[PDB]
Amino acid sequence: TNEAQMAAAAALARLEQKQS
Amino acid sequence: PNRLIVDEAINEDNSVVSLSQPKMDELQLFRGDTVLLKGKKRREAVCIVLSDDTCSDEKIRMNRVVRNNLRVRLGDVISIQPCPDVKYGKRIHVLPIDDTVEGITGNLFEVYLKPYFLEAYRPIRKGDIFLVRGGMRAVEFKVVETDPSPYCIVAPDTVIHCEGEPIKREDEEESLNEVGYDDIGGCRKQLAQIKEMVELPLRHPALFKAIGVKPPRGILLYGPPGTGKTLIARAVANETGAFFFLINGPEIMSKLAGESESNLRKAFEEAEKNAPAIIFIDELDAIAPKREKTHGEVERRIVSQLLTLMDGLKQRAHVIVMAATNRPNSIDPALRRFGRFDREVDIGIPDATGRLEILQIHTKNMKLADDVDLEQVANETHGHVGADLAALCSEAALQAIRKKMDLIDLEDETIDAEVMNSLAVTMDDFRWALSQSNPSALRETVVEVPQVTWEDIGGLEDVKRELQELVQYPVEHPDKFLKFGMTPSKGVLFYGPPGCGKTLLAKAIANECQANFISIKGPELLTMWFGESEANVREIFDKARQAAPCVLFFDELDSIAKARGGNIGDGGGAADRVINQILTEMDGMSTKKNVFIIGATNRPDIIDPAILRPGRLDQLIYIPLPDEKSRVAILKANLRKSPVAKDVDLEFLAKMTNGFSGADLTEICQRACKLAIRESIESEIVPEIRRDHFEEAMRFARRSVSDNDIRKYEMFAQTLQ
Amino acid sequence: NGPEIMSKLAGESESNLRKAFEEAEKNAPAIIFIDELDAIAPKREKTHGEVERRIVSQLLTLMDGLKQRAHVIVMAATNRPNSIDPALRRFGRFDREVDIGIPDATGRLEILQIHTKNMKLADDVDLEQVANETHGHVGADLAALCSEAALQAIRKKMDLIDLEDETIDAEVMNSLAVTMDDFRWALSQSNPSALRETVVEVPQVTWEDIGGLEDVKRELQELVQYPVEHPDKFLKFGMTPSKGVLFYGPPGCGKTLLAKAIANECQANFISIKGPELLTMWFGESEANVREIFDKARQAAPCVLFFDELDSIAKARGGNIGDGGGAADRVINQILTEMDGMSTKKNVFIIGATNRPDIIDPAILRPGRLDQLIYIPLPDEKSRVAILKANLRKSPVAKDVDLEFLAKMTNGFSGADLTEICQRACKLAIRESIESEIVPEIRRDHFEEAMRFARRSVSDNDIRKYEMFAQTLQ
Ligand SMILES: Nc1ncnc2c1ncn2[C@@H]1O[C@H](COP(=O)(O)OP(=O)(O)O)[C@@H](O)[C@H]1O
Ligand SMILES: Nc1ncnc2c1ncn2[C@@H]1O[C@H](COP(=O)(O)OP(=O)(O)O)[C@@H](O)[C@H]1O
Ligand SMILES: Nc1ncnc2c1ncn2[C@@H]1O[C@H](COP(=O)(O)OP(=O)(O)O)[C@@H](O)[C@H]1O
Repeated sequence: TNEAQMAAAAALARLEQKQS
Repeated sequence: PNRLIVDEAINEDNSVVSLSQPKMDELQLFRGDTVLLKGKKRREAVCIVLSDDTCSDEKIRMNRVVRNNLRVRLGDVISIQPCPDVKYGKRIHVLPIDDTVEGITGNLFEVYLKPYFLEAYRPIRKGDIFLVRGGMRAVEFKVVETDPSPYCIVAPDTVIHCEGEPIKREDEEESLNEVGYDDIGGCRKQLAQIKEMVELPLRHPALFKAIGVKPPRGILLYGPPGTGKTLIARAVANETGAFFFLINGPEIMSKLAGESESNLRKAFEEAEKNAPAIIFIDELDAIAPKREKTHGEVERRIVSQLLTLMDGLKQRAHVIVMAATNRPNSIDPALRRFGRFDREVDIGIPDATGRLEILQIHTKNMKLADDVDLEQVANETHGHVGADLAALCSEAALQAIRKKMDLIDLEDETIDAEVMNSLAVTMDDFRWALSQSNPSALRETVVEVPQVTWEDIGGLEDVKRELQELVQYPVEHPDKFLKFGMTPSKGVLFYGPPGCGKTLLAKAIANECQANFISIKGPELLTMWFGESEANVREIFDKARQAAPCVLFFDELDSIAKARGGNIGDGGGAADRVINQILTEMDGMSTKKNVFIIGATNRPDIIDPAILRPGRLDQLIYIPLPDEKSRVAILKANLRKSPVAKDVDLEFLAKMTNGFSGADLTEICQRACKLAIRESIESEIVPEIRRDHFEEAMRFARRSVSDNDIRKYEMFAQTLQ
Repeated sequence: NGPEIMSKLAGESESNLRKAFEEAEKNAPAIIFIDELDAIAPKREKTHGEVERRIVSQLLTLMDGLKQRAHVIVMAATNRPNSIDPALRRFGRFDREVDIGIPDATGRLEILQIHTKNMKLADDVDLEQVANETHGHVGADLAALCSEAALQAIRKKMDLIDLEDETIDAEVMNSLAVTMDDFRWALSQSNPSALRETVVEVPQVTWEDIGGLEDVKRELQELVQYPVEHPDKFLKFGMTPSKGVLFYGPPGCGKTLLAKAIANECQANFISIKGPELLTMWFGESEANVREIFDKARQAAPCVLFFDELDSIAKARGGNIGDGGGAADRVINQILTEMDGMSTKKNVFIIGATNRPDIIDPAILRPGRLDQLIYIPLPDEKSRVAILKANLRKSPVAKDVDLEFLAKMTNGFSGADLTEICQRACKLAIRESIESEIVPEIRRDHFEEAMRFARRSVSDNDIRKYEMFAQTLQ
């Protein structure tokens, strides 16, 4: 659903900023 | 149905799990959807599913925080279901756990929770425990009240409250700061091997009771001190839940006759009562040294006592004994006989990649400044082990604290959270720690997967391809080798002038093959002969067999022939004790163990011909000094890291430096780079390397290979036709 | 077991050892098994403690007490029969002994079949392949191999269906098969415990694997087969059968295959002694190992004991120059002694090989020792063709390959050099086949290219020396 996709976008931003 | 095996995750995030696509299609969920996880004791967690190319189809990957909330351990299985009806929350109440709020005060919400939840859109559930790292502390929080229930997503526009005394930890949950697998940096391959051996016997004892298979009952770990031998043994016990019993040689041996044997027996008896359990015996070579090296009655007795207790593990259900030593051949061989300690793992020393991982692990809570470069540190910390890298991180943290915080805080027990979080550790603090620390393992052999690629080698286009045919084809296309009755070569010997890339060739093929590179030097072969310790030859080949896939590189292969006289010597041949053991170990090595042997020599005319027979280093490759086109390639390759001015004529330099080896061309480029860097720094007290920097570098660079040495190598290569 | 007895205090170890014998008598008939015997009764020179000496004497007296303890047999296990107190082997006590050794390829297959009786195997599983690949493994390694292969299959299926309970549904195990990839995976993870042990078995080299040398093949049959196939004819004519033959000539002409092939046809155990072993015994002043080698040959009889690189010791001493002494040394003295003491009817035949017979103590060739000598020259035109055909018997070869033409070119080549050409042509065919996927057989172009890289290993200076030596021997 839509609130879950916004949660996924936030998790992906955190993981990429810290891992890359 | 919809059940997945719990395993570790690469993503550290407190709300992220990873599935392989075939399970996402069967579960009818898409990347980014929210799912619910059902574990044990009526406990659930809410998370977002992503995907990667590392999770297997049958597994679900998650971090420690999710496993703790579900009251599950690695190897367990949980149910997964999508929940597309998840909506945003309105108000939540989150409080810290007392276990971590020790010596810290101030507005914990503004320091930890608000950065953690603000624009984070994290799914939460009532009772969820999560860890927020920062300010050199790791503080965990619990969700105690939510307006929606049982789960919701925390949006930046929701109200987050945090009022009340810290919560006392419940007996159904463990502290998230306890040692686990995510605290082990280098030697990840070794940890994976151990997990396969230990996790299943302990996590699912029912399967071994019913199925006609025998569990491992003893694993010997060996390597230098400070590499993580005791960290692995404890981390395994903590992750599986088995009771951890600690034994060490010198303490048991410090006891009186009769007391040392009684204490050793008690530890085994307690493990059975508390089974499943793991018994860790440190300094095994101290408690049970080789009997043929002992003299006393007590020394022989304590060895026999351990041998009987190890054998008694057939009756002591679910008890696995692990041991640590510095050298696998410093313990009585009886311990390594079938049964007892029938498995061993080579921990060794972390390589440059492992060292970076360790530095990252011991900085989890540290706020690093933009100038901090842990990869640069990992490359400088040669000879360091995890014990030394941990010291470097703590020392850098202390220096940052003394410079800033001692001008703010008093000599007291409690510090404001805001002051701690406001502190960043700079590169100067790490460099200071590097000046204070001294590597504890500088001389021991280090096994590493090399970072040398084919693009790093100038010239030798045909040799690079030849190695791929020698090393990759036997395993990439085994059906063609069988079809034509071909016996794959077990190794190749390189010969020619020094500094032409022999080392890069062996590393580059190991790199593409993702294989461990083991460097053996002449001094090791020479020491074995003169010290009458040829048994160390087996240790070298055994390391390769356990490190497989690997490339075992024997430098200075001529060292044995030279030790016998080389140019003159006696009236005999090149055969000797050391080469005889080397040849024996090679002949007994199977090509299916993915171990390839590469040799190098600067005096091929005196190599024992036995090593060139079929089954040994039968292939010969000549590596001459680079030619005109190769020298240009070498110069340009070395300069890929620094802009080169348009006034630099690299082809001219290659045409002049006719007697220079690849090693000498590298010095020219690196020296010109240093000169350009110096000028750049001085300009602020430049963007590219200018012709003046190369012309100055040429004033110091010299050829390392003389004209007579070249003729010797060319005449030999011609003799072989 | 040793550790259980030795861990006990002075007086407790002796009492416990005595009780074990008393219990066997009370429950007779009984068998007592003492494992790790060398841990309780090691060779005397290896222990001096008062407690260790007494427990050895206690075992010796308990063994002698078996004259009264009717119907009690004591068995013991050790790693080496010569690591224990020699007194144990006196008439009675532990006078009888059996060499268990290690399994060969046939035995390993039987062991794998036993430890898989309860295992569900997939149709692709081939235990004969495993038995042939598991070189250096013992039964305990093959049992571990079966366990590891099962554990891999179990993790794939048992954890997949999440059968987490105290009992396993029989239906799950019934369909839980172990595949060939699970055995091959386990083989990569396992590590043979007997990889460095001496392997004594009937070799797989046949006469069809050796090109040329038709007369040498017959000569070995007369020397090795006839003395035992026609023992009455040797007696009737007063023949003294030869106990061994030495091979000499250029290297790479099949000296080793000849010794193995005759051992194979005779179904005799082949024992390979190589230069490195002869060198170790000389360099380390451990010539006692020679007696152990010949003693194993006797135990393994019928057998063929092959001593390769007989000249390795002469070379170690300086070969052509050396010191001011002669051709005697510690190791050759023991070898010659064991030859002279070898019983004619023990069915132990000795074969030697050297590339430099002129520097080996001629005493080794006296009657009763290596009295027969066979010259193995470089193969001739018809033999080189036969060698090429044998080497290529395992690969597809195109009809355009003219093996007689190639053999005519390689006039100075040894059999070892013809093999290099064959393997090079195979490698080239493999390279061509692999590239075609980015071919079905080896083409003449692959042999013609290989011909330009191979060279003769034996120069004319060595052949003339070999011919002159052969001429001296008539
Ligand atoms: N491989 C490793 N990865 C991460 N940390 C390590 C590793 N090896 C050692 N350390 C760290 O170094 C220290 C080792 O101390 P300790 O557990 O007493 O081990 P040792 O047996 O070397 O004395 C710990 O702080 C541990 O976290
Ligand atoms: N062909 C080449 N291309 C690029 N660099 C080279 C080449 N040959 C040598 N070098 C440089 O010379 C250095 C020494 O190479 P190495 O093969 O270790 O020499 P050796 O092992 O003979 O002492 C390497 O660090 C490498 O940077
Ligand atoms: N007559 C022959 N027929 C077939 N192959 C041969 C012959 N002679 C030599 N070879 C090849 O040469 C190789 C070396 O033979 P071997 O007898 O082991 O040499 P050496 O006894 O001198 O060590 C063998 O692997 C074999 O393939």
